[PDB]
Parts: sequence; structure tokens; C-alpha cells
Amino acid sequence: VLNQPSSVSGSLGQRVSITCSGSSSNVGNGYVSWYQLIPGSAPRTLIYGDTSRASGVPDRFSGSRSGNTATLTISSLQAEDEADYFCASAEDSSSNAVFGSGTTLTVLGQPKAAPSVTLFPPSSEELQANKATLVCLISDFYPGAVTVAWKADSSPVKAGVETTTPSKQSNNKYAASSYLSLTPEQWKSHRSYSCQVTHEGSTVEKTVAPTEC
Amino acid sequence: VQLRESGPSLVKPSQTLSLTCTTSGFSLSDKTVGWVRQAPGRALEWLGSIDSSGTTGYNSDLKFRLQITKYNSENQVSLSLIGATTADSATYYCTTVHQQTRKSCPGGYTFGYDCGFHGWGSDDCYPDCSDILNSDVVGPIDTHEFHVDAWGQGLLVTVSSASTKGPSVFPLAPSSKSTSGGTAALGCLVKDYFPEPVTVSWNSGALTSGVHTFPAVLQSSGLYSLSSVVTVPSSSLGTQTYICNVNHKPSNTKVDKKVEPKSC
Ligand SMILES: [K+]
Repeated sequence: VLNQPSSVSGSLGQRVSITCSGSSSNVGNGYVSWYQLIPGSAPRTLIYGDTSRASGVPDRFSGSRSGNTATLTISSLQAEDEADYFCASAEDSSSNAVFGSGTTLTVLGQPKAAPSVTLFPPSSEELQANKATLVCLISDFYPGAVTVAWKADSSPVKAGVETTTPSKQSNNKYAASSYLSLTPEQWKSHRSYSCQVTHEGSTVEKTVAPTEC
Repeated sequence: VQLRESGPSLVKPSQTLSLTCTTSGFSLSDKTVGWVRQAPGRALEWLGSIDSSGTTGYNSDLKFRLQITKYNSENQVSLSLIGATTADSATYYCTTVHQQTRKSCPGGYTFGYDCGFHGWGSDDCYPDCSDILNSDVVGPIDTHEFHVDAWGQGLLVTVSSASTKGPSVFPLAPSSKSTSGGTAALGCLVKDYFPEPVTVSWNSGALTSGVHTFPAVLQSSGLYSLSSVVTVPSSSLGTQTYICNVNHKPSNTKVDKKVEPKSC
């Protein structure tokens, strides 16, 4: 494994460098490549032979090497550059390839944005199947950190909660989801349920009730 | 080129994981085909490759478990990994790769061939062409060249003794209280499937703006669930039909669920 920093960040318009440190038998052999992994897409080759750009790669992505350390430099950072970057090299033979440990690039400076929250009660179809899931969808927020808490009536609920880690939407804002699994009897035995989302010290709460729909 | 991985999504511990790579038309007979994998949260890892002549090269650490085979007549390349464990759960990609060892001479030297030495010494490096037995001859510099030219989409393979389960799909219907003025969110809940993954589209791909499919959660039962959501104009809810298309390739299941707005 070649050694990269687990994370780097820069602001829009600025320049960042991702290093890849190896040994004289891999990076020092002088033919390093770089790869871009966007969540959801297949890997994309960016750089080969230390410095050569793959087709479609703008000039603001540049590769270089000094001894046993190679560097990917991204200038004029754009929001679309957020991704995982990996280096690679042959080691002692063209068939023995090694990859770097990966670097998550965070691009800073986009506008803050408060979450929109939609809470769905169990569907009629799910209840007739003798199940009940409340679905709390959290969308269009930045930055990407939220806390989610569930209440039955007004008391906290921890059993039966699952929450996903926020990840970016196609419009470059974050979204997340949370779930409260109940039996149909528990669902019917309370007057209301709530999902409350805390973002940057402020809280949005949505409520549903068995008697309202 | 467009490479396609196929094979079982689920493999029991100690059984053999097998995959096949095919194209959408391009020939693989003149290209080197390789396999790369990435386990959740881990780095890319090289597995091996097979060149046009049928010669294979493997990751040293896995050479004893791997077998890569080529079938020119079917335009196919296969991979096998014996003794599967949970460490082998990963997304598996087939690729075409550039793989070769370039020989070059140090600065100021010339290959024997360029000196007229077409037999003995033609592949050595000479400071000049005076003598085929020049004592100042040196060996060539080896540059091992590797990069991935084309990448497949990847096939997630899970290693587990639990059994496949296809999903139950439930509507997340918009309601009078749940709109946002001009727009409304509606969705699909895709419950209790194994293994990953599920993918979701809307109206067979004709609806792409506003769509987000969330990552899966793992429940205590060992079964996954996720949701998908789309934002549409609130005015269209009485007239436009909305269907989520759910694809669960590990169970060979597709579900088209119509999502009806509530009367509430
Ligand atoms: K060498």
C-alpha cells in the first residue's frame, strides 16, 4: 500500500496537493497513476506515467513526482472535485500493481443550508403486512453534520432506530435518512411520533399521528 | 470500451468466488484484462490480469488463491478466488490495463541494436558503437509501467452464510400536510433485502431531476432497507403517474411500484 493522507481540504478557487509516498521499487520506478472515485460512479483514470493526463482531464489536475513521493495537484477547486483520490504503481513487475491508501478531498466554502425534513407514517400496504416503519428523510443541508432523535408522544425512543450517514445529493447538498421500526400495535398505541433533526444548533421537528391519516 | 461484470452476488464462506467480464461489443482479444476490488471503507486492491497471449500475473499476496482465464471465442475473461471469507466481500471491477516493462538506456548510451549489433549485445547499452565487447557496456534501465485504461461499473459480492432475500417495496406517498408549496416529495421504501445492493430509478429514467436514493441501513435481522425520494411539482399530483423502479440483481428481482398521493 502506498501512503496518502486520509483527508485533504481546500476552498473553492484554491489549490490542494495530495501526496503519495512509496519506495524506490514502486513510486521511485517512475510511472505513477492517479484515479478519481466519486461515490456512485465507477473509478476514473486521471493521470498515468507521473504527468500525463487521461482524456477529458482538465489542465487544473496535474501529476508530478520527486523521488519516492508523487503528488496530485488540483487547482481552481470546484465543487465537483470532491471525491476519493487513489495513486498507484507497479512494483518490480508490470503485473504487480499496488494502490495507495486513498485520500478523501473536501471542498470548502459552499453556502450553509438548513435541512428540509419530510416524515412519512407507515403506509397502508405495510400495516396490512403487519409491519410499521416511520421514514424520516432529511435533505438539502450544508454542512454535512446532523443529529436525529425520535420521540413517541414526547418521550425519547432508541429501540428500533436506524440512521444513515449524510452523503451528497446530485445538487451538492447533503441528505440523510432515519427509520423507526414499530409493530402495528405500538404505532396505534401512541398519539403521535416525532423525528427531530438538529443542524448547527437549531432543530426542525416533524410529527405524524395514527389518527390523522 | 464498456466492460461488464457478471456472477453471483453472494458466496458462502470457503466456497469459490467466480466472476466473468464481457463487453458491449468491443473485442478483448487484443487487450490486457485485469481485476481490481474494493472492500467497504478500504483501499483499491489489485488482483491480477491476463494478456492477449494468455499470460497471467497476480498480486503476490493472493497468487495462491486466484485463477484468471481467457475465452477469446466468447470474448470473455473469468476470475476465480478460492476459499472465500468475509474479507473478500467487496466491489469487483474488471478493467483493461496498460502493462509493460519499458527498457531504456542511461543518458549518453545507445542500445546495441542501434549500434549495428544485431545479435549478441543488441539489448545492452553502450557509450559508443566502437566495440561489441566494450567493457563499459551496461544493462538497460527497467521501467515497469502500469495503469488502468478502462473501468467496469463494478459488481458487489458479499461473502456470508445468510440467504438471499428479495425486497418488499412500499410507497411513501405525498399528503396534503407534507408538501412544500410548489413542490412535493414522494418516495419508495425498499425493505428487508439481502445482500446489497438495490438501485432505484423513477418513471423508467424519464424523471431524474430531484431524485435521491439513500444508502442502506442494516437492521438487527441482518436485512438491509433503503429509501428513494423524488421532488415533483405539487400541481401534477392528481394527473402525473409516479412509479419507482427497484432493481435487486442479487435475487433477479425488479419491482415497479406506483406511488399514489393520499387523499389526506
Ligand atoms: K529497476
